[PDB]
Amino acid sequence: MTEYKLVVVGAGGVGKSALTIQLIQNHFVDEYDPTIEDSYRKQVVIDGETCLLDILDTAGQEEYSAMRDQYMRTGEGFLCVFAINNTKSFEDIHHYREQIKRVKDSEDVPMVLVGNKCDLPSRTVDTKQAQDLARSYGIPFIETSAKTRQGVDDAFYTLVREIRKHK
Amino acid sequence: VGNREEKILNREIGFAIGMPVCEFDMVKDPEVQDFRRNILNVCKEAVDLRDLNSPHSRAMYVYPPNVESSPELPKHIYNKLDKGQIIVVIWVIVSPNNDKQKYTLKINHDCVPEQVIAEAIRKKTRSMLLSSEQLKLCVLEYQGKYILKVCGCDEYFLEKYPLSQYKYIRSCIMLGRMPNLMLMAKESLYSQLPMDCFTMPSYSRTKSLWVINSALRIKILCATYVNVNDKIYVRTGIYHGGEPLCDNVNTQRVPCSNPRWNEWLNYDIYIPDLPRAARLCLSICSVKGRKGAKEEHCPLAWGNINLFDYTDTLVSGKMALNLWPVPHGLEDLLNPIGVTGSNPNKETPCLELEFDWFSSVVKFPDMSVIEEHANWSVSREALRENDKEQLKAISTRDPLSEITEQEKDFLWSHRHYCVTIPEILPKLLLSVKWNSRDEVAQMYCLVKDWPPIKPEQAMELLDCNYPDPMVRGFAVRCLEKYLTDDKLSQYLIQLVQVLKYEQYLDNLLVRFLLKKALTNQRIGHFFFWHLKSEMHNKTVSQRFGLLLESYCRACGMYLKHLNRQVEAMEKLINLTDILKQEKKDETQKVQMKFLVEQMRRPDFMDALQGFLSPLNPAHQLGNLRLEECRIMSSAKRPLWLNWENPDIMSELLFQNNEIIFKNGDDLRQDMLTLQIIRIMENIWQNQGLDLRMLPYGCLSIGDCVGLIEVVRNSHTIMQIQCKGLQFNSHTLHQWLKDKNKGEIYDAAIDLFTRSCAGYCVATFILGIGDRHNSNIMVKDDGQLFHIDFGHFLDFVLTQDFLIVISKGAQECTKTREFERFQEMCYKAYLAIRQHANLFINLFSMMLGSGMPELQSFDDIAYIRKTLALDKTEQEALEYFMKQMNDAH
Ligand SMILES: COCCOc1ccccc1-c1nnc(Nc2ccc(CC(N)=O)cc2F)c2ccsc12
Ligand SMILES: Nc1nc2c(ncn2[C@@H]2O[C@H](COP(=O)(O)OP(=O)(O)NP(=O)(O)O)[C@@H](O)[C@H]2O)c(=O)[nH]1
Ligand SMILES: [Mg+2]
Ligand SMILES: [Mg+2]
Repeated sequence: MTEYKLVVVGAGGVGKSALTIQLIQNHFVDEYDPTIEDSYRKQVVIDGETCLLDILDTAGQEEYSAMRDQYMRTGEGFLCVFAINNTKSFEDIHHYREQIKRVKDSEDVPMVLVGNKCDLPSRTVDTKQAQDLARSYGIPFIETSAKTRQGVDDAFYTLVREIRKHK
Repeated sequence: VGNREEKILNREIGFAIGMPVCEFDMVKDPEVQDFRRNILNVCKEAVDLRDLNSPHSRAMYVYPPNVESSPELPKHIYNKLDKGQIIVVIWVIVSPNNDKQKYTLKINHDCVPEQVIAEAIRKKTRSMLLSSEQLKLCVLEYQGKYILKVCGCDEYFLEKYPLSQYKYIRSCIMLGRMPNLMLMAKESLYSQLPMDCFTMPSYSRTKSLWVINSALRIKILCATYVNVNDKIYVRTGIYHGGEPLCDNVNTQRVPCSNPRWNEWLNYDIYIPDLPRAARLCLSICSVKGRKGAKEEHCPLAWGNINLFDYTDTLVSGKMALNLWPVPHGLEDLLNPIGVTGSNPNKETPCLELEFDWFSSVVKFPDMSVIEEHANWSVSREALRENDKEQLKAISTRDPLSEITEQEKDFLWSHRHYCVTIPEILPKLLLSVKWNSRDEVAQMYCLVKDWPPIKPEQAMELLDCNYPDPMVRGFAVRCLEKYLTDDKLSQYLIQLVQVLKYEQYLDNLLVRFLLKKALTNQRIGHFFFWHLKSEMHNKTVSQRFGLLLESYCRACGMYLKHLNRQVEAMEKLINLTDILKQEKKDETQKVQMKFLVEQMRRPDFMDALQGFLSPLNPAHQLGNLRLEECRIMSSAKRPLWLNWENPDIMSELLFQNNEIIFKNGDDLRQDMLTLQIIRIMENIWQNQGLDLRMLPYGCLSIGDCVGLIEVVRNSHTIMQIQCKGLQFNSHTLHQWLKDKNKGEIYDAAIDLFTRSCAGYCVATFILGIGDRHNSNIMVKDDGQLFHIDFGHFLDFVLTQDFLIVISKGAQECTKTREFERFQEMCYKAYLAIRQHANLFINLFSMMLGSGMPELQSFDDIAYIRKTLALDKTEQEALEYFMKQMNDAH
């Protein structure tokens, strides 16, 4: 009856909500509905370990920056998501990871890096630049698309077994 | 009669009130049996109101909206929101094992609960997708199916109030917390509502007074049951409330060996001049002083008698009554404010009287004869802005301001014009010679069509100063038209006490309260406990018992829930009693071994689990975490009790409910003080001053037994200095900084100086005493408050507090921070002085109780000095600044 507490973090509009909604109800949204803090849960089979996933969709807008401290104290792992169109996504993703290691003084915290909207034929972020920072943080990396179910399982499932590495 | 359900109901309500209802059938008093029968239409009235718009009206009765008085938010409270909006977390249960998912929304504070749901429905539908099936099916069938519920307790938002008007949301705005609400189906709540089954019980199935040419005379034949410890005499006196209608007369002194008087006592009052509420107050006094010592007069026993019965009949012929023991001291040999009636205990001094017998049954004249005599007096008796302004000056006086005989004659002369200023009615009523039928007849006519006034002013007409039924009937009708349920719960303890001032069981005030108690279960909850807590007092046990019976007979299934609370309290009363009986001297360790050994018993552990908290019926109490239960370090062994919160989302409010159970101290005064502190905070908040108080819950459930709310994360300032190893004057600012560092520090100093100002003013106005370092507590964020309000009405500022107020500076008195502090005290002191009439009324309504610090109006006169009511408002401020800047 293992339960894994996952937290999806990132900037606004990067698709952190469409990623989770794509996982649970086999669905895709085209409406930019801004999120503050929602929660989702669904049972998943991973490597024979039938487990429950408690996902915490956060706010990409900087207006609710004070709420980040609490969900970072409770989350076991974090799903950092950047937009492959916005260069600002890769800039403030440094502050997100560095703040995670600040509320948890441990320099090693489960945290797989994700980059959504890979289905888009127009991309402004190089794949090697994400793999460069992924190796710098000692973390994996998954390129995903929220409308085509492109590895949205692999993006979350990697973090599930990443948390098992610490455990 | 022998209906099986009635035999069961009669047994259940007998357990809830402490006495079997068959004792009420034994009472041969025709007034008592008439009350049980005639009060039932009030029960029928409220049951019909519950079943009017069923099931929504039944849900409103069981879970009424805990709402504030006004939807308007003050300026300082509105600015606590993000551009007028509030962030609210909406929860919903999904798994059969009570797993939860959440939505957080940013909504206007004005939105009704149905519009908050409309945002959640809009947010959920935008995540899924459908065309002409989303708007058609999802939006239609998900609307009108759900309601909002507070996470952690049984509070529901069942009415279309603005969301911020609910007290839970209002507190989250003032504390910075985030509201956590739960969505549940309406039919899920309606299925849990009980079924109404109220049926009527089995017991439901010649000469005018003004034509008596005689003076009042009363015989005193003899007395029985007197134990000697020189001479005795009986002191009598005709009273209209607390005021005597003539001079008191005594009897000739008779040796206490064998007492016989058989003498007629004449009174300086004409029989046609007897007012309706005229009463005979008598007692038995002893004289113990001879041969070198000044003689001393002490009352042995007392007893009052209504001169008219509940059928408006003047009492005549022989009569006997048993007398009541002396009260907790007295300021005279008579006790007019005492209760009227004979003593049920027959091994008490019995006094045999005889009232004059006129050949016919004497009745009080009806209003048709009274109104005709009033127009006769005013016809035989057959505008100026100068004295018109004086009438407004008399209206603003406090209820205990001495109105001179010149001003009384001045008010009575302008009695037809002072209907323009209807709030002057209490002042005008006290300027009436109630020993004159000519005056009372004209006063009946004016109050007959008197303009209604505010509830705060009409309650003054319900204390011991206004015993006339026409005056009280007007005051009740004012409450029936203007008193909301919110204010009714606020002044419920005052309105319950003034029931003792009524001279008849079946009156108009008791019908208004009983109807509201059977219409609002939050009201009926505390209505039950205020009545039940005084069932030990044999002077009111018959009135309150018959009232509890009529309540429990029609309160619905909540009787079953109350019996759980009663049985749980009786188990705690029995445990702490034998804990004192057999283990009072033994140490706390062996006391605990006895405690836990008695709490593991099944009969016990079953009764102390699964019932509603008497402090707050919305708080459910589940399993008793007896590992966290302990005996505290106080005089009379208080019981620190810990329950688990059985709510599905208890973790969002609190998982453990901690309540202190005290058995030994009288908690009636602590209730009153905490109630007044709550009112003072409401006055300060509604006019700008953000002075946060802490009126923690406190409820008396019987003779010196009651519950006390535990306040979390609070430390006695001694426990602050004691951790830090003896007393120093800078430790308070250090611990407040060690718990509030960086940016958070300035807000803690802000909250500290505001709560300290509110309690400096509160403790000075109320004059609470014995304030020491163990009476003052501080929370983690800096909220200061006081505890243990044992004595009041019998000037606080300490260098340690001022250092924290001036943020650690040395010259704290000459600081811009301190100048802002005392400016809050000045505005708060005057704010209470402007509502001085309200607080004087609350104290005077509590005189009927047996509280030690409230026996006469001279005890209440203390707040006239602290509020400086006889001086001017500026002269009062000058008085307060000098009194609160002496040194300090
Ligand atoms: C009783 O039936 C549910 C009725 O819910 C509602 C009724 C009216 C308005 C809103 C909702 C409502 N719906 N979904 C919510 N989160 C939620 C999201 C996804 C799932 C599917 C899953 N496995 O992750 C399950 C969920 F629960 C939330 C969270 C706060 S309100 C609400
Ligand atoms: N074409 C396409 N659009 C996508 C994809 N993933 C997300 N989007 C779009 O990107 C927009 C933003 O989606 P959203 O999940 O709300 O982003 P967010 O990071 O959660 N924003 P916030 O943090 O403020 O809640 C939406 O219009 C959504 O349809 C994808 O794989 N393909
Ligand atoms: Mg989102
Ligand atoms: Mg509450």
